[PDB]
Amino acid sequence: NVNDLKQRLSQAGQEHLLQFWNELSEAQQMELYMELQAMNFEELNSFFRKAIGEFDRSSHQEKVDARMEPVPRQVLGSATRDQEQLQAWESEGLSQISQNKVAVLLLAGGQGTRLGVSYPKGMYDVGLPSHKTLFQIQAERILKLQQLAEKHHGNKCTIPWYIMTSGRTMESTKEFFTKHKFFGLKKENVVFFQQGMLPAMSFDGKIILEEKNKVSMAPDGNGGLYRALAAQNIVEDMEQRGICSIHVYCVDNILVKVADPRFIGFCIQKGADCGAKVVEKTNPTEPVGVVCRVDGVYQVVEYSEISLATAQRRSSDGRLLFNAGNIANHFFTVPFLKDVVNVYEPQLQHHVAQKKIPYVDSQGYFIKPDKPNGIKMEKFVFDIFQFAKKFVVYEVLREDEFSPLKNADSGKDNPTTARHALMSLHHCWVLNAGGHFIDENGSRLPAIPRVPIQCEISPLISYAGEGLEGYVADKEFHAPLIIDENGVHE
Amino acid sequence: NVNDLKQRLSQAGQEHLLQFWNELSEAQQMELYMELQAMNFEELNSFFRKAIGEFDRSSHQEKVDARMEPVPRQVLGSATRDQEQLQAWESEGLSQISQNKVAVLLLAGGQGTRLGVSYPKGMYDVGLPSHKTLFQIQAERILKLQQLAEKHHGNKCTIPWYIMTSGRTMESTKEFFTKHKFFGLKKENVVFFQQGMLPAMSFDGKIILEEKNKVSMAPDGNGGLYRALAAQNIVEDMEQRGICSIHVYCVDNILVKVADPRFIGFCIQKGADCGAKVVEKTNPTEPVGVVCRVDGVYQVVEYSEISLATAQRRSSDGRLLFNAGNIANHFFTVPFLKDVVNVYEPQLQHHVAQKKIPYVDSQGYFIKPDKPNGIKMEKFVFDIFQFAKKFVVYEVLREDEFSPLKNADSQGKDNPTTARHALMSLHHCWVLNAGGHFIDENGSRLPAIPVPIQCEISPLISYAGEGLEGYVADKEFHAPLIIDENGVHEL
Ligand SMILES: [Cl-]
Ligand SMILES: [Cl-]
Ligand SMILES: [Cl-]
Ligand SMILES: [Cl-]
Ligand SMILES: [Cl-]
Repeated sequence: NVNDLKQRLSQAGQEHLLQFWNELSEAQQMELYMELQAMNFEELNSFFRKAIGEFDRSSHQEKVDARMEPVPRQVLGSATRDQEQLQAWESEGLSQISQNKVAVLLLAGGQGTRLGVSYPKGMYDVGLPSHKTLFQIQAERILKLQQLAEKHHGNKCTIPWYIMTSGRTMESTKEFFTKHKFFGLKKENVVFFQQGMLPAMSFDGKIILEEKNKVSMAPDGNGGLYRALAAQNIVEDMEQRGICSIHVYCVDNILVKVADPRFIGFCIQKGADCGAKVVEKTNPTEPVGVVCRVDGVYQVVEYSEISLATAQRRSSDGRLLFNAGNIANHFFTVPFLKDVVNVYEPQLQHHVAQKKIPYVDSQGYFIKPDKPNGIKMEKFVFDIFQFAKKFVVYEVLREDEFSPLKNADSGKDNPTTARHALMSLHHCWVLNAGGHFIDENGSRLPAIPRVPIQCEISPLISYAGEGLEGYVADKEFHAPLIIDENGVHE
Repeated sequence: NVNDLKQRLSQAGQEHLLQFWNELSEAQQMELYMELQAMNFEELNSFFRKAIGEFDRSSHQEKVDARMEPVPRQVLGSATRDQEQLQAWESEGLSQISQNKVAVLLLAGGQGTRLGVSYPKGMYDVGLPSHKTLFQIQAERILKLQQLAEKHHGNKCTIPWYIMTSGRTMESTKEFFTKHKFFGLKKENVVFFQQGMLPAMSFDGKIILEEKNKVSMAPDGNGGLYRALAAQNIVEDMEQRGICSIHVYCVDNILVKVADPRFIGFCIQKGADCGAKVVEKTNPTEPVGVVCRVDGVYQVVEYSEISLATAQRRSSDGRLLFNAGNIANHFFTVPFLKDVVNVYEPQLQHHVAQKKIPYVDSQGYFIKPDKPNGIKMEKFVFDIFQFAKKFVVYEVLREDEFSPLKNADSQGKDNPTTARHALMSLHHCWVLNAGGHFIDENGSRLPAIPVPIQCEISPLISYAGEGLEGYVADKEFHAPLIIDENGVHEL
């Protein structure tokens, strides 16, 4: 077993991964053996070879800035500037769901490390009055739409829920889901699968040991999505369920319209093989990727790749030229997703960033470098746009659809902001449905008072502000106001 | 003299302000008598009459949402959508400055109560590397323009600084300015004056006693600006200084472009007598009043007065219909302002608002009520757009021009970290746009968009991002980074 690993490491020029073999406890060494026997060394060498020949190849080419073109008018639909077309699209979305032809695919992360937390993000509770986690909010949205679809089409239906997770976080996410009785969905319609990993490598392409017996690993990027789908036969599953369309999104957006039937409807009606939802970027320095065309191909340019000039460029109308802010919310046809998984994905190389990788040295001290000593390779989910034959963009309102949980409260994209955004939305819903909020003396608060008016509507009651006139129309409320399966509460 | 008041308060139905007289230390009597003798009763009832013949009157009228139309495109200028125009407006601005035809008019408030401090906002150190106060940052923008305007027209020139402040904060602000030798400016060119004040009223227009010997007093709002100018002849002082244009602005915005020549230039070119700078409101629930017309009359509708429906209305272009977010930044002709002060402001009545006024009960006790018991009367700066013969509106970018200091440093917007970041980010950009570059510990350059990259440039060096090429073009820096009268420094 070990002289077959040896042979393979040698073939790959990675002999040094057993540097410390003769210093390990039998248990430590058949813990490291496991890790290595899993990896494919021939392939990783290829990945590295091809990826370096770009981080030093297109590195003698034009800065992306000059190759960049804005989204064409002809391609984008707008939640705002396309009125009561929304209706037609909503209906098309619910018809699709109704016929069991839609599924959601969730990029759950791994651990809430940036968050300061050991549990995966989305078991995070941002301190909503209901204190539901992101998982639960999202489950309830799936479930709400299976109710609203049955209401408008009379047929009982399901959105199967594919959830991708890091290998650390699987059994826990499963246990969390099992403990909560899948929040009312059926175990059968929740499918957990695991992201792959890539090792950190030296500039010279030597795989790096984090410890005498751990190789320095990290996820392969959001774009590891596709390789993971193949590995776990996720597509065969979707086909045998008879699924046509996948909504793809990330766990961290608390406002996320899971399986948004407007988006799905849009994309279905326009026969798109691929759509990306976006919010309008209005501040040049906003840390957000822009959807755009590079050398004529659709993709996202990350926010840390653009010149301040590019960012500050303004179209005729006063807006930013590159204003299609990417929120990691996508539509895929199954057929197009299947060709990306079985054909177009391998047809890619990895993105390469220089990283300061901590490693164990010859003498066994854990060093922490102060210049970068190696690279991480990542694939991005939005890299496949280039293969869409008919790609669309759908512009939504930030405050209705996007407020991500990225940081701890130590200034933006944190629990306070996420929470404030969901409560402001739901506040507005009540006003939009005829409701009013009222202070202790019972005189009514203005719609824009100024702490923040606390409001929370279970998704089971309203997916996106519908279904509330019965609860709130011409009634006044003292916040905190909650609306759930047992009605309103003050 | 003490008997006059009895009759004076009798002849206004305010006799109850001596309610506790017989109980007071006669030191407490001097105190109250002093407070009371200097007031114009009759005027205060008259205000309360004319201000209540309207908080009742509009009562039985259409809501403000049905009488609101946007600013017409013909009136609106824009830093984004209008280009070589900007260099043109700029140089007109400078020339006006350079012929000494320009003053500024600062609304400092009173104490930074909302901010959790006993001093006015002008003195707030948002915690920049230079630890400069707002007052300083502003003063030094007045100096820089003087220098810039002179390099561009020959003549040396001044931009007088009329500072309005609360009666409390006056002598603290003079002490502060003196402590700092007027930040570089001459003391002859800083002219301070005091905001007046109004007492709280019961719903019956009876003046309210906060304690046995204290009338419950408040500021008369920004709009007292006008009355405040008349009292201390501030108009004549400008007329005889030979000033034509006034840039009027409030103190709490760290990015404010004091006497901005672009905005002045626009207003002069368009021949406006009145101008409001504004920034694009894009989020319906942003608490920022909007400039617009109500019954075809120009004014500001405050964010607290509109329905959500109005806030969420949208023009064909996908933008908010009412997107002219008002940043308390205006341009006045003196003639106009002269007329506003002497003639038009007295024509107005006061805005009325129920409040919970701490008052003293006849059973001695000092009560802070839970229900609102009386009213504040106020006036606003923007109440007088309607009298302008030519109103104009100038849109600018938020990130360059507007970041206000409103709340104490929570984990919350519009506060010290916010303000601090906005100025840093702005200057960080100023550097990149002048060919500068930024560098980690190891020396590889870091992206235009990455704590935040700390960068502070003295108004002395650069007002709005000009003159940096001298210091930063094709050059690579390591932050924190200060550029300063005495060179660049990597701190
Ligand atoms: Cl192998
Ligand atoms: Cl839990
Ligand atoms: Cl809160
Ligand atoms: Cl009610
Ligand atoms: Cl009198």
